[PDB]
Amino acid sequence: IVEGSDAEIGMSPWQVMLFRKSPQELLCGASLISDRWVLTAAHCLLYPPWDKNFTENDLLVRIGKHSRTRYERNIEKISMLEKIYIHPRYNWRENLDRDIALMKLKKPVAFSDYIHPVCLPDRETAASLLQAGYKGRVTGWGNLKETPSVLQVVNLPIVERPVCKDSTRIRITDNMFCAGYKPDEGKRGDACEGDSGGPFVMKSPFNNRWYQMGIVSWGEGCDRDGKYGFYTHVFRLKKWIQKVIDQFGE
Amino acid sequence: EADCGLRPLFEKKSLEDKTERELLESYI
Repeated sequence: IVEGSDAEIGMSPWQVMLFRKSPQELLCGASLISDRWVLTAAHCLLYPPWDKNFTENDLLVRIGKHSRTRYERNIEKISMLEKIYIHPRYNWRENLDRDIALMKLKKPVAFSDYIHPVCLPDRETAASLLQAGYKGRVTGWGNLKETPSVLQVVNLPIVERPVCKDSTRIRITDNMFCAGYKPDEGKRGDACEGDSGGPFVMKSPFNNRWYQMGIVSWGEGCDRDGKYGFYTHVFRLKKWIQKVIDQFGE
Repeated sequence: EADCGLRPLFEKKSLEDKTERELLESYI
């Protein structure tokens, strides 16, 4: 996160850390949508252009965390991965279209002050909230600059599709949105590398629940004027989410 | 997940976080 601030404790209790076993390495963000299911970006698991194809056994999920590095004794919880699911139409070659993945946790987690799940938006909520100029929130333990001791946060405006589109030569897609400030706006902030899989969330003024609307997906540099962060449009992809999540018995 | 998006340390305790209001006014 660039130009962000230290989160408060329990501020983002659905924050999930995607962690490589060996070498021990923090690799992405992710978010908790139930005791059992974690959402991240597909590129965090599978990205051929860079010979990345992680299997379940390569990775850990660390949940309830605040410190980036420090083990958090009766706070953080660790699960192995039962099964990874990448969207079937994830387009790593072109533009990280449908940059989304689910991870089913081997060891479901107990909710606490530090571990609680985020909501996924229904249609009405996505249409109401995912509107240009409305602000959402990104969190991660990602880089503070392109060139963090503690989880990072920043709120930022959704950008209109045309500004997003002319910001980049990468073919933009309806399963993405972008966000961040326009140069004339006089405020900064962005996700950056290692924030991916992390939640872009919005607090419904209607029921006061947090809804995850996007997933930190990509950008070009970080916090660059006239650039915006790109986000996997969670709701555009909720059909797949539902299908994978609804398949098994409790 | 019927309790989703209500944070034990904020909503649940009727405390607001530091920067939450920014999101709320963005809707105006």
